[PDB]
Amino acid sequence: SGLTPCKDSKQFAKREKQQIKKLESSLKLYAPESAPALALNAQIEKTKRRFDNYGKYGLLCGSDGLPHLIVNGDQRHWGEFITPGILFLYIAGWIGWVGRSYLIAISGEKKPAMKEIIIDVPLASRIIFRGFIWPVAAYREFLNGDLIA
Amino acid sequence: DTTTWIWNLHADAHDFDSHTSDLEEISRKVFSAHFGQLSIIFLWLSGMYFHGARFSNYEAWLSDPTHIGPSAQVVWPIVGQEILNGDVGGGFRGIQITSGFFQIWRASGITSELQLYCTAIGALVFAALMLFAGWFHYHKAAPKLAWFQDVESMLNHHLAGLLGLGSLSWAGHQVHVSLPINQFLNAGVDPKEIPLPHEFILNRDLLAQLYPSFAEGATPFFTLNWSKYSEFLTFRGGLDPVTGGLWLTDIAHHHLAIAILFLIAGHMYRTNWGIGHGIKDILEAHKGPFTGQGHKGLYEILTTSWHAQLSLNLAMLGSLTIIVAHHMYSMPPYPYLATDYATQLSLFTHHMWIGGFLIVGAAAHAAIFMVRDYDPTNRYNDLLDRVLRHRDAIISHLNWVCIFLGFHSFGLYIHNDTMSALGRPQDMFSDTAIQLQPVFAQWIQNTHALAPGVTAPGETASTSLTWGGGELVAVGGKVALLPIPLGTADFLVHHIHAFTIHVTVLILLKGVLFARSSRLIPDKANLGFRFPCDGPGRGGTCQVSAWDHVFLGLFWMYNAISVVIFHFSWKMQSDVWGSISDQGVVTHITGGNFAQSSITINGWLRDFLWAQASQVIQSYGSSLSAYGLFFLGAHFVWAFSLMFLFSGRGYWQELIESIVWAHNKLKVAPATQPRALSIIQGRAVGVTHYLLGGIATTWAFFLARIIAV
Amino acid sequence: VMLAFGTPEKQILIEPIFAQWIQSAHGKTSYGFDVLLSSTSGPAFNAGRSIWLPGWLNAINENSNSLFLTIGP
Amino acid sequence: SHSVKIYDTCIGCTQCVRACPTDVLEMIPWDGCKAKQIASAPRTEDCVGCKRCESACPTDFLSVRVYLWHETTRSMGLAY
Amino acid sequence: MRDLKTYLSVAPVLSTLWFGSLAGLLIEINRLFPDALTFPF
Ligand code: CLA
Ligand code: CLA
Ligand code: CLA
Ligand code: CLA
Ligand code: CLA
Ligand SMILES: CC1=C(C/C=C(\C)CCC[C@H](C)CCC[C@H](C)CCCC(C)C)C(=O)c2ccccc2C1=O
Ligand code: SF4
Ligand code: SF4
Ligand code: SF4
Repeated sequence: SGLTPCKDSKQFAKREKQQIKKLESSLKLYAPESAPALALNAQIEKTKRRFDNYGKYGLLCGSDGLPHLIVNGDQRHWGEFITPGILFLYIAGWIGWVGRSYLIAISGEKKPAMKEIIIDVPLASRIIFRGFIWPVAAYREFLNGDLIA
Repeated sequence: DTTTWIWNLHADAHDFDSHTSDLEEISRKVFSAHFGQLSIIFLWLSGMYFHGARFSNYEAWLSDPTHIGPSAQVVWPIVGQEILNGDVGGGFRGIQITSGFFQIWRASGITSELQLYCTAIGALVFAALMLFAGWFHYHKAAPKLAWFQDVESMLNHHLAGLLGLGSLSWAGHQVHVSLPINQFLNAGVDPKEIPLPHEFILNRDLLAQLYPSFAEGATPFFTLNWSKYSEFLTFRGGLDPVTGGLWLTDIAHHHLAIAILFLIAGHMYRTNWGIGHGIKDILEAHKGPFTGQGHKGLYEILTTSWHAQLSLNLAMLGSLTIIVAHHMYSMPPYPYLATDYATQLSLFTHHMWIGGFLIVGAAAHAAIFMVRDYDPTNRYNDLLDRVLRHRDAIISHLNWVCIFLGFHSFGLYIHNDTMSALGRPQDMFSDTAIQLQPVFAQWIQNTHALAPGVTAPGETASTSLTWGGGELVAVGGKVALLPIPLGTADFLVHHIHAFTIHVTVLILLKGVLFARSSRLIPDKANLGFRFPCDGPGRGGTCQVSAWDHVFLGLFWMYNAISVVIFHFSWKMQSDVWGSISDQGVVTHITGGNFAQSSITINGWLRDFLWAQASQVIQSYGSSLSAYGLFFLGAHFVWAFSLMFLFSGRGYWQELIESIVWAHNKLKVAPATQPRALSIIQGRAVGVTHYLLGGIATTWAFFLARIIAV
Repeated sequence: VMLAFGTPEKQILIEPIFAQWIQSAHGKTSYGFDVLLSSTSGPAFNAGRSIWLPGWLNAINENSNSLFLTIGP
Repeated sequence: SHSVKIYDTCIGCTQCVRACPTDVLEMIPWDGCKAKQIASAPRTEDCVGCKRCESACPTDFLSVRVYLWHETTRSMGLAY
Repeated sequence: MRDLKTYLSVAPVLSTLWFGSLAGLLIEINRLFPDALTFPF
């Protein structure tokens, strides 16, 4: 959509050069072997590697020199939004399933409210491993009809 | 059962009077709590002393105080946050501090980083000792009630021992360590060549070379030939030209005199040996011409109640803190403090806020005492009864003064603004059209300037340089102190201060007086000190308790203090602080625009808020960007506070009902039923966020502005 | 935070692809999607090319007015 | 003045009568419950509307209800 | 003692331990894979 790749972005190169020039301005103030100078020299390399990696991944830059993210579902940009999205969904489902399974276990007690303050660690440690298979567990429970009260 | 129990658990954690009704147990708990607080303070001091030894540029600053910015904090390079390590000079990178710790250490004679390590270790040991003492005195050896009620012995020891001997010991330290080391430093001697402090004690001719009077020994003290000690015990007055602070010899003499006076004052109250007065006898026997009977009955009230004593102490401490804040900017006690502007602005604002908070606490605890501990049957006092019998006249007169002051202090600003907008500058209240000169303050300034040499023969100079008639003081090309002019712009702002203080006093005093009962709710005492309302009857009785009066007074305290610090900042930036060229021409930071721009509300919006906020909003990408980030974050908290202040409780309970239904639909309903916040809690949450946001915004603005310029 | 720490290239900037696609379908040629009215070979273009399309296409591609401005993150 | 109504879910625990700060309510005999009594509101012209009565009713929903209405000097709590 | 375990299982202490471990872990990945915007896998 009028976007150019990072590796061929003159404004991207200008941003990198300007940041490096600004960083090197403070390097001249200290002795070359001093600890502040050693710490500063490690910052320039980090900037260089970051810019190289951004160029190497085929990110798209506009007229500003800043990368843009395409989330329409293009197969060449699945790492921007699609790939991290499924990971977040899996992790959030794990957390939710563990939290839901803990409450059901203690609901049958005489005083279920007491277990919400003093957490039963031996009981909680067993349920934690069970969240690994939460997609299959939820898929099977939905079909059987036990998901909704 | 419900979620309000969790909130109630932390609300009454330190209310010992509700837990038990026995005075002995409350007293023991109070003693142990004080021990714990002392331990925490010692741990904080240990941390502060240690950080300046390992992660600071103290030595480089000591070799060049003027051109090096103090620093004691360093950041780890994790997420790119190491941009906060600015170039503060001295071959060091870190965050510039504004607590004035380097000046204290220099004035105490510290020259190396080995002494700071020892001080940190000692403070840590003392913290451990205090914690153990608290545990011991609560669980093993708890005193009796009769021990706590011996107020004649407490005053004697707290005057003679704590305050009398501390000043004497500090004067000894000053005389023996601080004077010679500072004299060596002021002479241009390199810090690593200065002899160690114990060489002065062990070798006496070294001290005799600097001060010949040390050769005579202690004989002149005993022979009453005290004129020989005038070498290091002076009465000069004024600031030190080399450093810009008070002479250390003056401080030593002052501490010696204070110690002697306090030691004399500590032998007044009667104890086992039968010499001295009794407090009860002094209170009872006192009957002047208008009191009549007197103060008979206050001894029991003040010895059987903790809230009255707490209120009195809080009020006194708040007033003392405000006085301390005022007295330190005009008579700088530490070297190289006046010419370092970042610390001067930070020390004035800190203690003002502390004093205001402590005063509001005094009002709150007086209200608590009136609600709970008041007893006209067993603890009758006459003066309190007479004050309670004409409370209608007190409040109605205090209500009138607030209206008069508000009109005659704010309508002048509005009139000036309108006349300026209508193109009629000859009709404003200013130095060129209609003058309202503060003649009394100018007379005071002239009298204090002329006091030396006439009414103070022993004084060689005035106490401070603010009184017009003195000479300018310059340290390292910067302006330290000079006479402060007073004009029409200073007439209006003082009356603004008076108006705000009077309104705050009105709110707090009304709450305290009507805590017990009023014409609307005769039985308000039975409802308690902290209750929301008494229903929608009588047209509405929202916020009738004393707790709500304190809640309202916090807003006005915050409003009053904010104007003071703005006045100080603009007046000092525009009329005192600046730089001096080689030929003696002073150029102030803002070029003296306070006189003409600070008479209209547009001047404060354009020349102060708009013009001086350009430093914080341009801090992105530099080492001051943390201030730019905190500037925006505090607005969010301040605006977030408004949700709790403007809204009610029923709407949120119904919303939570719908949410709980949606949770019940999926068998994730907690057994602890969610509840919305109570009426009182919703008020307390709002004001906390309001104050936090406002104070943080002002803090970031001030710190980002003054460090850059 | 990313810009406060001096590294503007770390910002999360997302192009509004759907609105840009709508604008391209209306005849705007600032993105190059070439769909519907922006495509000369489409059935939509040939239907109204001789009634109202020329004036509307001329007006929309003039960037000095407020008709379908350019958008970004 | 305000209007106060009593319904038949009363259990006669006498809490509302004790909570009234203006002597509006009173208890009368009534054979419809175990306690054999029920509350009454004969002097509603003295009600101020503070709703202390409703805070004391222990039923699932209040057996005593207060509806605000025309306000007079007595119901405004004015002493001047 | 048993009281030591019971006090350690209360909600605030357990939550603080969990969040501290979480923050340490997150800092570990942020240090090991710095300046990350896209998945290169
Ligand atoms: C290991 C030592 C130890 C132990 C086992 C106890 C045990 C006990 N103390 Mg105790 N106490 C201790 C040291 C200790 N104390 C010390 C050193 C002091 C002096 C400060 C006190 C002062 C003290 C008082 C005044 C009282 C007790 C009481 C009690 C009993 C019930 C309270 C309780 O534990 O509830 C659980 C309480 C806690 C877990 C304490 C939490 C409070 C905070 C966390 C303290 C930490 C300070 C601060 C918040 C942390 C830094 C500041 C900042 C980060 C916020 C209990 C038997 C009470 C009692 O017997 O009444 C019948 C009582 O009134 N203690
Ligand atoms: C009238 C009492 C008085 C005064 C004016 C001072 C003044 C001073 N002390 Mg100090 N001091 C005092 C009592 C006093 N001290 C006592 C009793 C002790 C023993 C605990 C000390 C221990 C002490 C130490 C250890 C140090 C100082 C230092 C200093 C100087 C730093 C400035 C400062 O602290 O802010 C201004 C301070 C004040 C305005 C003090 C307010 C406290 C009030 C006056 C308590 C006394 C009440 C009394 C009845 C007067 C009522 C108030 C008055 C306004 C009417 C300053 C010249 C420091 C120093 O020399 O650095 C160069 C330092 O390191 N003092
Ligand atoms: C020497 C000082 C001192 C002492 C000993 C006390 C002691 C007391 N006060 Mg008190 N008070 C003081 C100063 C003091 N006050 C001042 C200066 C004010 C004015 C603001 C007040 C205003 C005040 C009110 C309005 C009330 C008390 C009450 C009380 C009593 C119960 C306190 C309680 O349960 O706190 C429990 C402790 C807390 C609730 C902690 C508060 C947490 C603060 C607000 C948030 C801080 C945010 C922080 C910066 C960020 C941390 C983040 C972190 C959590 C992650 C107790 C006797 C209460 C009372 O007696 O009622 C009958 C009461 O209602 N005080
Ligand atoms: C594990 C517990 C758990 C579960 C399964 C859910 C599930 C749900 N909540 Mg929810 N919620 C929870 C805890 C939980 N909540 C807590 C503790 C709060 C108070 C902070 C809320 C406040 C809340 C609101 C205000 C709303 C929901 C809503 C919803 C529904 C929309 C989906 C969603 O994620 O909303 C988003 C949920 C959140 C943003 C909640 C924050 C997640 C918390 C922090 C997780 C806490 C986990 C807990 C520590 C479990 C410990 C387990 C351990 C013992 C092993 C969904 C059914 C919405 C709805 O459809 O209406 C009811 C809605 O509007 N929740
Ligand atoms: C409830 C959430 C919500 C709401 C109200 C809106 C509302 C809007 N979006 Mg939008 N959007 C959302 C979520 C949401 N969006 C999400 C999650 C994404 C990332 C995929 C986007 C991406 C996006 C783009 C790229 C654009 C808009 C635009 C717009 C505006 C025009 C209407 C439109 O095109 O609808 C778009 C509606 C959707 C895409 C439906 C999303 C709603 C579902 C329920 C969210 C479910 C998330 C799901 C779990 C993720 C699955 C992915 C996973 C498999 C990896 C409108 C204000 C346009 C605009 O004018 O911007 C200026 C535009 O160009 N949105
Ligand atoms: C927003 C708002 C609420 C809602 C706010 C509530 C319910 C406060 C509670 C919020 C916190 C965040 C609940 C936290 C619950 C658990 C501790 C969450 C644990 C899970 C992880 C975070 C560990 C009120 O109840 C209210 C009452 C009276 C006047 C104004 C208002 C008001 O404005
Ligand atoms: S419910 Fe709210 S508005 Fe009504 S009286 Fe009570 S506190 Fe006031
Ligand atoms: S509303 Fe108040 S005054 Fe009226 S009947 Fe009820 S308790 Fe009595
Ligand atoms: S009104 Fe309520 S409190 Fe009074 S008798 Fe009936 S049920 Fe009991």
